Amino acid sequence: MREIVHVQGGQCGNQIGAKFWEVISDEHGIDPTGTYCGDSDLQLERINVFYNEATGGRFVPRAILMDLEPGTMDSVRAGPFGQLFRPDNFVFGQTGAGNNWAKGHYTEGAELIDSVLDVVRKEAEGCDCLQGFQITHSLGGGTGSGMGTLLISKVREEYPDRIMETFSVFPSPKVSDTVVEPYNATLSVHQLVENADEVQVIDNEALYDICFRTLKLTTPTYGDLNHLVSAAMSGVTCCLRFPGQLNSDLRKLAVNLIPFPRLHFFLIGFAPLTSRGSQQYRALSVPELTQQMFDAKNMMCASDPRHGRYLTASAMFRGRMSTKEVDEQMLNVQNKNSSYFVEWIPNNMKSSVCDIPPKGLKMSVTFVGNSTAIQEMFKRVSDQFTAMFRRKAFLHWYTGEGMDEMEFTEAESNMNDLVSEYQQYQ
Amino acid sequence: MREIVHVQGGQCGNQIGAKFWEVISDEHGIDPTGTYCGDSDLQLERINVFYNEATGGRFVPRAILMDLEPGTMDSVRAGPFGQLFRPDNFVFGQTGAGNNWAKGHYTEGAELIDSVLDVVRKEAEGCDCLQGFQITHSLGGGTGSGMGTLLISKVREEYPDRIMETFSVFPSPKVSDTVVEPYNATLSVHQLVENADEVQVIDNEALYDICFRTLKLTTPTYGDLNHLVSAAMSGVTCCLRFPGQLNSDLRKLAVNLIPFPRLHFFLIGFAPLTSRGSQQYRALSVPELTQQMFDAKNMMCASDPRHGRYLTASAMFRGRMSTKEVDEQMLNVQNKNSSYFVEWIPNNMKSSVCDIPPKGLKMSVTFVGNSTAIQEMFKRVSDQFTAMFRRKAFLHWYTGEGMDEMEFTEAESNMNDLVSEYQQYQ
Amino acid sequence: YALRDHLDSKLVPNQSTDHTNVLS
Amino acid sequence: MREVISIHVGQAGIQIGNACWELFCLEHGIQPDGQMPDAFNTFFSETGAGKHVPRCVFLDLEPTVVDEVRTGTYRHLFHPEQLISGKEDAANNFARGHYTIGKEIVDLSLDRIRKLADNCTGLQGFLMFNAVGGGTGSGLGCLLLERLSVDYGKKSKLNFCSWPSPQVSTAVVEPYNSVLSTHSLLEHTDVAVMLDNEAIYDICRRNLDIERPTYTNLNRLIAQVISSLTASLRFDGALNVDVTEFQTNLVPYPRIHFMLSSYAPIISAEKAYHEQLSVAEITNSAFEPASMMAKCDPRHGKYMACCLMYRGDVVPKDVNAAVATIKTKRTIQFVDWCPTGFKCGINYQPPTVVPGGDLAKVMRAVCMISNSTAIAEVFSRMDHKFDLMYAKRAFVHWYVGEGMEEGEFSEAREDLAALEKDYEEVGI
Amino acid sequence: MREVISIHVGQAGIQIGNACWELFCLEHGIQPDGQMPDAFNTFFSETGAGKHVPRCVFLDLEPTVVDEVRTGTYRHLFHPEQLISGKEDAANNFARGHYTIGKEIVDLSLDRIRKLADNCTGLQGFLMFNAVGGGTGSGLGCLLLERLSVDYGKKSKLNFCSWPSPQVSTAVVEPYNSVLSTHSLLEHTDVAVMLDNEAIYDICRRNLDIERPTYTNLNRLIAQVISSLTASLRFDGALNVDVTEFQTNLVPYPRIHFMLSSYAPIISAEKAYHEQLSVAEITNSAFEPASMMAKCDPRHGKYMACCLMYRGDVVPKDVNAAVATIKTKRTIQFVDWCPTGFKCGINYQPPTVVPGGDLAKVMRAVCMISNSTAIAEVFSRMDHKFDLMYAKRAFVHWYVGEGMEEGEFSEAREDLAALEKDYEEVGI
Ligand SMILES: Nc1nc2c(ncn2[C@@H]2O[C@H](COP(=O)(O)OP(=O)(O)OP(=O)(O)O)[C@@H](O)[C@H]2O)c(=O)[nH]1
Ligand SMILES: Nc1nc2c(ncn2[C@@H]2O[C@H](COP(=O)(O)OP(=O)(O)OP(=O)(O)O)[C@@H](O)[C@H]2O)c(=O)[nH]1
Ligand SMILES: Nc1nc2c(ncn2[C@@H]2O[C@H](COP(=O)(O)OP(=O)(O)O)[C@@H](O)[C@H]2O)c(=O)[nH]1
Ligand SMILES: Nc1nc2c(ncn2[C@@H]2O[C@H](COP(=O)(O)OP(=O)(O)O)[C@@H](O)[C@H]2O)c(=O)[nH]1
Ligand SMILES: [Mg+2]
Ligand SMILES: [Mg+2]
Repeated sequence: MREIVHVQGGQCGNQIGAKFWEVISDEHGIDPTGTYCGDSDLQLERINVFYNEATGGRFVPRAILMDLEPGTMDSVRAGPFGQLFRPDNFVFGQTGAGNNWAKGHYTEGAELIDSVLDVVRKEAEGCDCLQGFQITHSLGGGTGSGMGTLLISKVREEYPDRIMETFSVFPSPKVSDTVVEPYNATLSVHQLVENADEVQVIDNEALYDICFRTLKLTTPTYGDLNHLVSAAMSGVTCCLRFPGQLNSDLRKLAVNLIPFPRLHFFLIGFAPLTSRGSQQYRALSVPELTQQMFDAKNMMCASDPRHGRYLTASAMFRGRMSTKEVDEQMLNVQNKNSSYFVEWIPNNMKSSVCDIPPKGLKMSVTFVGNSTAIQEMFKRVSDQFTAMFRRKAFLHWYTGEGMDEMEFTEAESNMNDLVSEYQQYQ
Repeated sequence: MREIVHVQGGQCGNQIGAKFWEVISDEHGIDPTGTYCGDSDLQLERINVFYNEATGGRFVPRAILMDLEPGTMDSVRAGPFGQLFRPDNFVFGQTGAGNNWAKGHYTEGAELIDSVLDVVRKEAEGCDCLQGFQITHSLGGGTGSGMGTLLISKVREEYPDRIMETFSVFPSPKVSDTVVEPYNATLSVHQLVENADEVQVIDNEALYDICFRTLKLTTPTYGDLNHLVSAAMSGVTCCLRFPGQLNSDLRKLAVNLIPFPRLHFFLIGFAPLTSRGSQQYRALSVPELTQQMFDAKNMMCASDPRHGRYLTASAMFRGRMSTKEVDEQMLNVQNKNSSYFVEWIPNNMKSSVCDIPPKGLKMSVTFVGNSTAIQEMFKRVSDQFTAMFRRKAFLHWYTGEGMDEMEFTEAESNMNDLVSEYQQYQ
Repeated sequence: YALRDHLDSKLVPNQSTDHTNVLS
Repeated sequence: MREVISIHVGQAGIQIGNACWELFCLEHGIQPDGQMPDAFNTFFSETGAGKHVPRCVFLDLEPTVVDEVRTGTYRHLFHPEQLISGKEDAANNFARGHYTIGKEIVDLSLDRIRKLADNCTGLQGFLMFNAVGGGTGSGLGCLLLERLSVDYGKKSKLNFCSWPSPQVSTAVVEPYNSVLSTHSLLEHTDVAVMLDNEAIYDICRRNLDIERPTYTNLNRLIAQVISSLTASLRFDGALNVDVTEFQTNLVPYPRIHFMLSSYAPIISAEKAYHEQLSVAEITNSAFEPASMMAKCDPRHGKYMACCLMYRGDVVPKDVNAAVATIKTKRTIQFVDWCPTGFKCGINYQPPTVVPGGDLAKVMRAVCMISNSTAIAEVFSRMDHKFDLMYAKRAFVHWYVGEGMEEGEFSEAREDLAALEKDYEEVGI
Repeated sequence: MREVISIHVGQAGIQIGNACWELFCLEHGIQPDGQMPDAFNTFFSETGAGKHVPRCVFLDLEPTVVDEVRTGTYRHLFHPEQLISGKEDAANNFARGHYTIGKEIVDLSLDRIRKLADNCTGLQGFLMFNAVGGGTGSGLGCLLLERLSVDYGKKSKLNFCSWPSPQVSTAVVEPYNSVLSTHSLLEHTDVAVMLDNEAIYDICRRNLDIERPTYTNLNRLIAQVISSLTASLRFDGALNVDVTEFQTNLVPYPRIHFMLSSYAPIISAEKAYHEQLSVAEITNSAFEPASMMAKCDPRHGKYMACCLMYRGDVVPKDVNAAVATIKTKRTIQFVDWCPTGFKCGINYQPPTVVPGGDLAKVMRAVCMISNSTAIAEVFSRMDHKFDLMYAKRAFVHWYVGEGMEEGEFSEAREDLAALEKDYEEVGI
């Protein structure tokens, strides 16, 4: 009966997490007005993990919505499955903190963290052990990366041994909106490497790339880019909510993927993914599910693992399976591809079979892989950061809200350090 | 057995108490016409605590109504639940206390005193016993602050063994009407330390703050002001009216809440106080009532108890809850934040459990805590008194109606002894 | 004219009775 | 029973009375024939079945200002012996209203006051309504008040004189009448509120947008202010104000009782539904320096106490939020010895409209009477026009020759010097 | 509550505001009386029961423009006291509109700034609309932006100026007024969008193919731009770009805030259905060098930070593919210090039509507020306009005769000269 406090921050984090609360509500039988609908005990006993219990009778989510602009949370509230959420956990703000990490971290959001953390406390000490703080936020805006960095810091100093996952989305190189995005990432990685246990790195180009070359969607949208993230986050915390042959919770994921504590920026994935004709045409064998994890196409990073070395890799299998093909599919991929795996770790692998598959499908995999190839993410963010900081572009709205230029040089010093220890580890 | 008599005083005292006789009459099930419709014995087993019997089966409140100005007497009589009062309990003047403390205590309110002690005597002498006298008044005005405490002093002479439960409205810190707030306040708390008992604290800006955040009233009313106080009326007098597991009459509250005789200022509070939006989403259990009732955003005093320390506290639980489920919650709240409880009294809290819930709610709790933090209020009364008295302001009314500036400066000197006494007890 | 002391809260306080697009 | 007596005297007496008693009769459902087709008890009586007879003591020396109501539409409204006029006016002469002609009219005016106050159940106030730079309003006002302080020397006496204006003017003897009639307004008046005529002029020009208000349009704005002052004495209310509550709570040191007044909104029909009349906005227009009904720009003074009346559908939560913005406004500042104090009442009945008038139907109203020390600058301009006329003894033989001895001028000058003085180190 | 105040100063300011408030009333459904049969909150209040008064201060120094609005079809829509009218014009003289005639009319106009800001909670900025090419818009434009910077100097200031045109020009003292306006446009202005005259003329040549259109058709195209600026405030959107994000992603240094506008498609009824106008094609015409509303070729300049405001049925992928194709184009040259530089926002609301206007029903439209180094030569032509006239002190005897000291010409010339030096060093 372990709990997860799920905090969604930023406009992107609120939309990603709202898609999470509908892919876990149908997975648990929760109606939009919280009532279980079926008659399965396996769908209900571990409802304490992501839901509370009301004297009304409804299973409100353990969710904390968090965004200085009161327009996105209006959209979440008025949308489907938005009537589940408690209205007290809607900490508003009315200023905006528009695309400024200085405003999100030092200016206006500073007198909002003292109210969102009261909501966090009202959810956290309501048990006898919390498992983790699953936090979804953006790294390219102001409310997401800024006050997101405030909440990750104060949660860690209050709770030193509690886990906190971070399904954070990083700024995108090819086409991205916010001009100060390299400023919004370089200043956020510095606290995301010292106050974080797991940071599942997500981009936007490879999520577009997934719905272009696995699904062949001629019409993707921001909703179905979020439904892929919500499906991945569902499978990672699946053993905490469902029984299995080989149960493996979030801490089991942490202890078996990080060699040394700073190297914790993983790559997420989900690999049953079918096309339009290829729903009837696709087998559902374990070796084929292993094939679709270890493709650069079905990676939610665009930071190709072929250009790098897998330090450690884990796969949270789900569904009615054979416990042997779950392991020699890891053994065969480590042997037929041995140069793509770090030599000082024999058995770079974990398999974990849960027994409850996602609805409709027969099995599922969620790949969480610590790779060398997150080098490419940090080095191009450093390339976009250095190009503007060398001539101090847009700097005076970070100094104007109250900073100094050494905070930028230390933020790049940590993240140019971040490409370094991944480099001798290759 | 256990006769408690309401001695309603001031404009504010008569609409605070008219809602008192609107919620007590609802809990005991009496129509405004004076009959009963509740069909239950446990409702009609302590009617004599607040209702003397009259011919033809009609109950009357033991409630002396008292004013110097007959306008608010007309409003109480005309309103619903208002024609239950005895017409010679309507002891009123025709001149009007013009917010002058001398006008109640040393002139015209003092010639109505011989009539108001007559009607107090008639509803107190003929009985078997009486536990105490209940008094609501309006410190800062003319009537409740003025001859109101003159009726406190004379009742103290007639019955110097019965308890004086006084529900007094101190002046608002933020803003209020009635410019002579400081002159009425200090001169009245002169005698509310020695002809007195539990002097519990109620404030208008404070109660406003509950009905903006805790209850989200967009357009609150003065009726909603009186209703939250009237809910705390039933909680503080609950074991005198309804059976429980650990019964605690109103004198039992005083004996385990007052360490030293002048230390009798009590924060009052009510729980649960839930908004309609959060009505069905939250739950109703003892950990949630405790988190809400120690929450300083809920306390009916504008003094913040975190800027202080609880000397001794007490609670009035009412419902079908476990006496166990109360008493490790008292232990847990004492052990987590021990910085807000005194060290020289161990285990700083009394708990009482009444079997019978309040009307409606399954469970409810009322907090009566002797926190030492109330010197936030008392120094606010002091520092505005120093401004007006040092430059001799408005004194040609207070000395021209029959006093001197000796009584003002020794009311100040009594007052500073009170803030000093709480200070070393912290 | 008792319009100030409106009963905006019944005996339990629980206060009395009284754009988003689609990215499907 | 609550009651009060109105003491209209002068042209500014009777004509303001015509505007205030048409207003008080229409708001109570009282027709000009006298009868109604329980709030009446403070301004009318109950002679017989119906026929709410008013309780004014309408008074002048000349008959040509009282005769048009003795023959007007309100002829069968007042008691005809409450309409008291002699033969010849005082003619802008204090000594002709205080030492000569006037003794044989005071003995009848206070005769009528006796048998109004006899049919009263506990008296509360004396609303005197006069001009001060004029004749009968100054002299006959001073005799009637000096002998009102002995036969009823215990009740409140709320004067509403109309001070001479600094730039606008009407007669050459404003200094020679109002300066020396502060004797009546200091040692015999308990609250004096000055309604300067210049301020009522431009407050119609700005807010009402009438470029050309006549005295009748001025007196309707004053009639609104009286209807909001003695309003809690009539209707059911929230936090209430009496005349004794007004007395003890606004007023500092006993001689200091010279206050301003201001109404809000004073909007017209066009400027009525183009803006929301929120409680915060109407009290900003109440406090704004161009809304004071005397040219007494409060930024060069020191606010001491303010008494506000929120007539109509006003919620006290909106009141406390609105007056908090007044504290935070650094333009409106307050004296150190009065750190708090915004004594505010709220009535329920909405302000009534005069049909054919220039004010629009508004759900709310704010009437503010405040005691800024900028009210001493009234006497600073007024004394300047006194000393240089008195420098060569101009217009002195019409005064010393009629009934008065020379010497009153010099000690009334000392009275104005001490009146400015007492407003100085109180606000220091 | 999300809201913003729109200032309109000058003949151009009021007449652009006529098309702006016509279009804003159509989008929100508010009729010309105010009664519509929470999107309105940015531009309209909630007076009365349904009276949505617009949020603007119409200011001009003439009667002629303002009273004609007060006698137009929108008479009882605006609050009539928001239409502050002057009494004599600045006469194409910056000295008259800033020192002598404008020293009175600003005091009344700023009084409506106080009431329009106290009526609202959460104010975001000031959309000021002014011409620069003459008096009034430059004079009151200077004085309003000065005093609003000291009492509201913590909020954004979106000033959609009308800079003087390069070749055509309807004033000869016009170079003097705009050199004597960069002393306020450089520092008392948060964003200064430069709109021109031939640039809407030749958009009307090639795109709307109207041979002889009027200033009303210029103002309608500007109004459609402004409705796309503040599009994510009133309405919803996938990517919302509020007023603080038009300036945190576009202003790289505190001096460089002179951006340029580009709507697309400004298309008629003929060509609308003949093309398949979609997200890729609309931004290709938005980056067409003649589609600037500046007459400022972006090819002999180079971009620094471009902002796109896709509006209608626009899917975020198609923003991404169109931004990529713009980036791969070689003639569009960005800067070394901005690998990013496409602040894209999407509104779900389609752009509206004015009935009987010049624009057809189009599903998708892009507005483009872009910052480049090409704006430097717009100031460089006006620098050359200044020094022929100031070579022998032409037209100076009115500027110095009305109150200015003669050195302000050289001080504003060197301040403007340091602006192109700043725009040259920003792109080394
Ligand atoms: N507001 C207002 N003031 C008036 C009105 N009529 C007269 N006054 C004032 O009255 C003053 C004239 O003095 P009064 O005492 O009223 O004149 P009187 O009553 O005939 O007395 P005598 O001077 O003796 O003739 C002028 O200063 C006017 O300002 C009026 O209708 N409205
Ligand atoms: N875009 C646009 N510009 C205009 C319009 N009318 C005038 N202008 C420009 O404004 C400049 C002159 O200033 P105006 O706005 O007309 O008048 P003003 O600013 O009030 O100055 P005064 O005439 O002295 O009062 C001219 O150079 C025109 O280019 C218009 O309707 N639309
Ligand atoms: N996947 C996804 N990304 C989004 C969504 N909304 C915004 N984004 C991304 O967030 C960036 C815009 O910054 P934003 O997250 O809104 O800043 P914030 O307001 O501080 O959270 C864009 O580059 C988008 O790629 C969404 O619903 N889903
Ligand atoms: N809750 C509540 N407070 C009131 C009421 N009436 C007055 N008050 C407050 O009591 C204080 C002084 O009361 P006041 O009426 O002037 O004196 P009173 O006539 O003796 O009660 C003021 O600050 C008011 O805010 C009421 O009916 N309910
Ligand atoms: Mg006369
Ligand atoms: Mg012009």
